Formats: sequence, structure tokens, C-alpha cells
Amino acid sequence: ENWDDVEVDDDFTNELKAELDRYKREN
Amino acid sequence: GDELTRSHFNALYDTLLESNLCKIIEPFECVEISHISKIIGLDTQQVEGKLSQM
Amino acid sequence: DVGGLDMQKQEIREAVELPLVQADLYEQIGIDPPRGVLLYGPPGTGKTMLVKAVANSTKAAFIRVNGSEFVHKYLGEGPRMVRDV
Amino acid sequence: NYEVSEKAFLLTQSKVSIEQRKEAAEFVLAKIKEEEMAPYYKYLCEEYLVNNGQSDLEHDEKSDSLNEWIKFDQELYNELCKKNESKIKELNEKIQKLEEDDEGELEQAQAWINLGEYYAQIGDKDNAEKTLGKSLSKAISTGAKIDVMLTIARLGFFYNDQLYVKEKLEAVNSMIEKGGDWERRNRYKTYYGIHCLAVRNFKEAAKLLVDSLATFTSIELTSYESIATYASVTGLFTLERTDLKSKVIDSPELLSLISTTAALQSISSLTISLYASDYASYFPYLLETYANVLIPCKYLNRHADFFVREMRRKVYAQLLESYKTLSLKSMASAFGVSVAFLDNDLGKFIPNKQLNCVIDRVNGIVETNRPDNKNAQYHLLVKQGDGLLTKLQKYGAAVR
Amino acid sequence: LRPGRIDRKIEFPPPSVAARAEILRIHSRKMNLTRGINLRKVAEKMNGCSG
Repeated sequence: ENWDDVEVDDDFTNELKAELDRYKREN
Repeated sequence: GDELTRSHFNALYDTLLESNLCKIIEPFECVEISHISKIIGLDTQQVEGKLSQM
Repeated sequence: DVGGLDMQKQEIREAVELPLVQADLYEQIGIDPPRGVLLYGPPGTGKTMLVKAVANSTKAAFIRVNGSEFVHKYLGEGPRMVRDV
Repeated sequence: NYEVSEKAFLLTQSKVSIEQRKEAAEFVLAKIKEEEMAPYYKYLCEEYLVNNGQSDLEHDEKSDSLNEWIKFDQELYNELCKKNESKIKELNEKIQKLEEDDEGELEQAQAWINLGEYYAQIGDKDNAEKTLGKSLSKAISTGAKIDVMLTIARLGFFYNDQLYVKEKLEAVNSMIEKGGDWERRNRYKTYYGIHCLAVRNFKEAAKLLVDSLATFTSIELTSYESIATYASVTGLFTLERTDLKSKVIDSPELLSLISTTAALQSISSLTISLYASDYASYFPYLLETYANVLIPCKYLNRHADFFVREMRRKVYAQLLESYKTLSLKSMASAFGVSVAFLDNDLGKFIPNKQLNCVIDRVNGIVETNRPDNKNAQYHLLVKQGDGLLTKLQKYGAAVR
Repeated sequence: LRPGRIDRKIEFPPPSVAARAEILRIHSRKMNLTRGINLRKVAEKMNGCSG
């Protein structure tokens, strides 16, 4: 396999929890 | 009064609601969402949630 | 119009009417359906009641040939009429 | 031997819950000592090479594992060789009696059946396959022939053999007549479903995994909770919303799993959030499932984050058909999505034609494109037709 | 009965619970089954049954 089947993203992995944190704080 | 048959009418609440929407969608598309909630007598967010389910 | 045979009627409808509708049910359960159904018991009572009900309910191709009807006055005509059915 | 391969994979790369490595390392040390396998204690050195969370401490001080010594030694190796030489002496004593007797083809094959189990339990792979080929031809029926495939599938799941195991898998299936045989059906659908995993077929994976005969549960290779684990993952692709409310949510086999195993939670948090199409609840259950499902499983963590991209693609299509024009800040305060990071999330699909979403950067609203038409469907025939004409010209000019 | 005709006489005992346990799984092996059943429990309810 190739394209995004291997490299995928390699970003915003552990930062997904920060999205819910900034929503419950800055609110 | 019967608790055994009560579970059936509780499931028909969503079934008859989708069946009642068939009478509302009779003039095909291009109908107002707020006009639908006035006929069925439910909240706007309640109607928009059921329309997206069908 | 015929009661009391529901015990033997259910067995025939599953071995006759059922495989003619859905033939994939026997392949999933791994059971070979019988190629036909015989009938026994004291003569002169039943065996014409259940077959007549299937012909009316199915409304499909039905072949009724007497047992001794296959015998023809000519020698070779007998076996030829058997394969033709 | 399900926990043997499971705990060995947990020590390879684990980025979440490092405490599971302790129960995994203490299990593989006590399992090898209680078994006859010599080399599987030595394979820990080569298999963990170049991996995050190293389990071996010799020249590499970066090991994050709790048990840092897998090192191979001659103390345990010599003890395992004594049990191997003592057992083969008892088998060869019985085989020598069988060779002098030669009663039927079952006893002649049973000599190689005891070896097929022996060479598999002493750590031999190619040497075990040579012994299984002799018992296959001497079998009196298909009952002893499928037991040969069971040992082939055992050594094939540990070493990930997609060639020799797959060829012998369909060989027992075809033979002369298949029939409704339980052994040639239940075992085939489960093993072939495992082979579809690694290659990610998804066409037969939903039918042969989400739908299982009863429990499977042979306990030798894979377990009960493992079959239901891949069913929740593979059931989110091929199976549409029609089958999610039948063979997934209302499936009777998955009703008792909630009250039994609470460490999965992939049949509830993922299924309810997708059936209700609520992105607010669906988002936090992605990382909770990714940690306790994709990472520990051997056939999942090899891909991992790619599944997160594919699973999120499903929920984006659920909302896209629920509206035409919508503001970006509406789903932000409701479904809990960041507006600044929303363009980057949808930027991996829309330019690849995976989604019809269209966001207006002026007023900050999202639109909906045409989901299907005649033009987009004929494009598949163009790539399929041009790819087929290549073989006709290649094979046509090759033969002359 | 006298020798010179039948040199071996084998007496067949009737099937039992342990005997029908291995017989039940062979005939059912050609069809669909469920792992939630029991092999020796079904044969326990049957008594004096033939093959």
C-alpha cells in the first residue's frame, strides 16, 4: 500500500484532547 | 393499562412520527422546517433531528 | 376445508412448497432436502386431501398421472412415456 | 497460544498503558519455562529490534519497559533441550513400533501427527511443515487432513505467512466435494477472515467476522473477545446503517459482551454515537478505543492512525446528508469542533474527492455538493477499461 | 452355530450415554451447529436409542 495508507498524518495525534480542553476552558 | 403492550406503542412513537411526516412531505420538497413543526406540534430541534434520521 | 392433517401438512409443505420457493435455506443449515414425499397408512381415506391443497395454494406446474397409466398397449411406448414426464 | 502471541506483541511497541508490559513480560517468561519451545525465548532479541519501547537492555539504555531484560542465556536453553530430547525418545519409541506394525493408513499417519505436534511445540517451522506433508497423504479421510491445516495455520499466524498458509487453506476447502461440513466451514470462515484482516479486504471481513456461527473459541489460536473485537472495527466499513441496527446493535452475540468484558467498549460507544450521528460524543471515544483496541491487537496497530482517518470519514458523511447550508460556528458550540482546525481535518478528503463538503471562506458556511451523478460513475469504467487494455496488449504481443 | 461356518461372533452392545456422545457429533458435523449446546447432555436425555 501507499499514499495515505502508510504515511497517514503523523500530526495532531495527542493534540485531539487539546481540542476538547480549549472548548471547555475558553467557553 | 397493559405494560406488555405499552412497549409496542412506545416504539410506534417514532414510527407514527415518520408516518406523519409522509403527510407533511406530500407536496414533495421546498417546504418550511418551521411550518413542519407547527403542524406536528414539536420543537424545531426535535423535528430537525427526526428529519435527518429518515 | 380439511382439518386434523395439520400435523402431516406441515411436513409436506416444508418438503415440497418450501424448497420450491427458497432453495438457499437448506444450503445454509446443511440439510439435504428430500427429492419427494411418499404417503402411507390405511387406503381409501386421505392422501388426496393434502395434495389437492398444495396444487391450489402453489398455483404452479402440477402433473397428475395414474400409476398404471404408464402402461401402454405397445412394448417400447411404456418406457418412453416415463422419461417424458 | 493466544496469550503467547498477544503478550509478545505488547512488548514490541506500546505508546499507551506501559503497565501492561509488566504483565506481558512476566507471562512470556513463565510460559516459555512451562512449555517445550526453545527458540521462542531467543526470538525476543531479533523481533524487538528497532522498535519504540524496547524490552531489551544490553547496549541500549533507552528501554522504557518495566522488565528490561529479555536477554537469551544458555541456562534456560539447556533445560529446554533436555525436555525436547526426552520427549522425542518416547515418540521415536512408539513410531518404531508403528513402523514395524503398519496397521492401516491411520497408524502410519498418526506417527507423523505426533511429530507434527512435536515439531510445532519445539519451535520448528519448516521442519514441522515437512512432517505435516507426510501425514496429509496418508490420511484415511478429510478428518485427518484438516488437522494438518490447523498446525499450518498455527505457525502461519505467528510468523505472518500469507502464501503457504493461504494455499493450503483453500486446498482443504476445494478437495473433491465441500459440503456442509462443520470443520471445513466454521474453521475456514474464521481463519480466512484473519487472512483478510492483514490484507484489509473488507469485502469478506464483514461477513466472516461480524457474522460468526456461534462463539468460535478454539482457545488455541484466537479467543472469543478477539473475534468480537475485530467485528466492531470491520463492521464500520462494509456494513451500512441497515446492518448496524441488525447484526451489530441488535446482534444477540454482542448483547452479553457489555456485561462480560468492559475493556472493549467498541460495540457501544462507537455504535451508539454513529447510529445517532452525534459528533460531540463520537470524538472523545476515538482515542479511548484507539488505545485499548487498535494498539494491543497485532493486526490493527500495524496500521493504527490510518483507521482514525477512515473512521472519521464515516461521521463526516453522516452529517453532510443532514443539511445543505450550515455555519461553521454552529457545530463548534454544539458538536464541540474547533473552527480553526476544521479546515485541516477536512483537507485530507475533499481534494481527494472523498467528501462533497464545500466550505465558504467568506461568510464561514459549509455547503453540500452533488453526492452522485452519471459522470462520476463512468470515471471508474475509464480507469478499469484502460487498465484492462494493458493486459491485452502486453499478453498479445508477448505470444508470437 | 457349530464351527466351520462362522469363525467369529461379535456381540454388539447397545449404545450408551458415553457411546452416543461421540456419535451425535459425527452426524451433526455435516450441518450447522452452535457452540452453546452440550454433547453429553443431549445424549443423556435419550435412553435406549439406536444409531
